Amino acid sequence: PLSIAIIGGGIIGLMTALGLLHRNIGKVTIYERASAWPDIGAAFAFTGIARECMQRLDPAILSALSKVAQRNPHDKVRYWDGFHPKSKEEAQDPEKSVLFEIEEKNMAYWACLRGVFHAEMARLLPERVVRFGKRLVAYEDGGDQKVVLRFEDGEVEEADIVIACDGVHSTARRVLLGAEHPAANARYSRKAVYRALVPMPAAIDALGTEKAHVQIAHCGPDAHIVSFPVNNAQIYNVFLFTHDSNEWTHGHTMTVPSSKEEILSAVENWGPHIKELASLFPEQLSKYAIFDQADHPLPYYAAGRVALAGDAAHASSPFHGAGACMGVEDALVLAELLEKVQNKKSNIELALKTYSDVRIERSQWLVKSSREMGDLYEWRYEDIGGDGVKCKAEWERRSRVIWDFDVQGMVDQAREAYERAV
Ligand SMILES: Cc1cc2nc3c(=O)[nH]c(=O)nc-3n(C[C@H](O)[C@H](O)[C@H](O)COP(=O)(O)OP(=O)(O)OC[C@H]3O[C@@H](n4cnc5c(N)ncnc54)[C@H](O)[C@@H]3O)c2cc1C
Repeated sequence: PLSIAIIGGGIIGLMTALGLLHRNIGKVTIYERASAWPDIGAAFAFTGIARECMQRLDPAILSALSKVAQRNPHDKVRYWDGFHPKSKEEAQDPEKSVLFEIEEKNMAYWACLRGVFHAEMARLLPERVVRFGKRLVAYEDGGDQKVVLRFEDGEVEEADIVIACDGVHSTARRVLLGAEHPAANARYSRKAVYRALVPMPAAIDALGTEKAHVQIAHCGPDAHIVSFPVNNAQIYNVFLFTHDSNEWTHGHTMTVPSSKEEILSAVENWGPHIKELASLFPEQLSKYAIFDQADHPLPYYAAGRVALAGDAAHASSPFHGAGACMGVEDALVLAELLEKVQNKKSNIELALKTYSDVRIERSQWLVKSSREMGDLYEWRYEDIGGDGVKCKAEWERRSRVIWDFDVQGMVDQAREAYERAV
């Protein structure tokens, strides 16, 4: 019975494990470095396509999402100019200050918190699956015997198949390519995000009631803001994205403390309505650096009996929806290919190589485009600046690549490519 080891029990490793279990594939173990589930505060938007894939992995995943997720009641999102308005009245005037309007019905976002979603999937696993305190630090893959896994606690395990879902700073990715391969380390994208909860009446004062009661965006030079009423409208959530003209001075460390005054200087020259909104921010807050794999995409996702999936393979900026969206497609391809293997060593190798061959172009395209979408919202992308007609045309062309996609076609293409090679 195929021994399958999944490295890291994040969103994609859970989905990958649940997909293989749903199909009764081999024996599945998840090795998770942390002693218990890491507490990660993060907000996600899953596309309709991602949810199709969830449903094919294990319907209970989609049932779990649908009970914790919220959808925007309005399909249309207006992108407002936060920079040029000189008065609150100009800033609220849709005829003067709306750069463009996006119709999101095709993406069909569902928003949820990573923690609650992750927990709803965790309880779907049998207790025997997850092994905490198992930080993978190296492995040996070769010869006519299982992969040998080595953990930081001195223990050693073996597996026929390794799927590394160990995140943006994947250890398995560096073992696989070499710690000095250009693609071994994800890099700062130069976008950082600050988040804040602020009282609805203060938001109303700053933005006017019509803007504050719906999901909106504000664009401007080197920054953009996403903000929306929360739950029953007693509170207003603000997501402030900023470009960094400095390189990251911390390590792989992604959340660092910052003072409210980095925010204020970012929107120093913006309309009065954004300055006032930025003021409502706490004075200590956590800055989150967005790392991705745009500068040096991986040459491949698999070698021998080891495959990378999720952020370990294609960490992405969030401007086309969660980076996890592409990881869900990885998990589905992997489940469908390993089912073929079960129904040897060279079979395993071919499956993971097929996985890589079929997933790499679309997922690396997504890393590149979501990077560029962040620049567009911040008037840094090529010539376009703040031309709203050009930004809107870019949003529609890029999003169509994502949502206008044949999921069943992907499954059948991977299964057939495998069948021919075997
Ligand atoms: C503070 C923060 C904010 C974020 N905000 C957003 C956001 O707004 N939008 C968005 O789309 N994404 C965001 N993310 C990223 C998002 O959580 C991930 O993209 C998502 O969970 C999919 O990643 P993944 O499953 O492939 O990897 P991860 O969720 O990162 O999971 C990897 C797992 O592997 C484990 N692991 C790591 N190294 C080892 C090792 N050597 N051995 C064993 N286990 C190991 C980790 O403990 C972890 O549980 C945020 C992340 C953080 C930390």
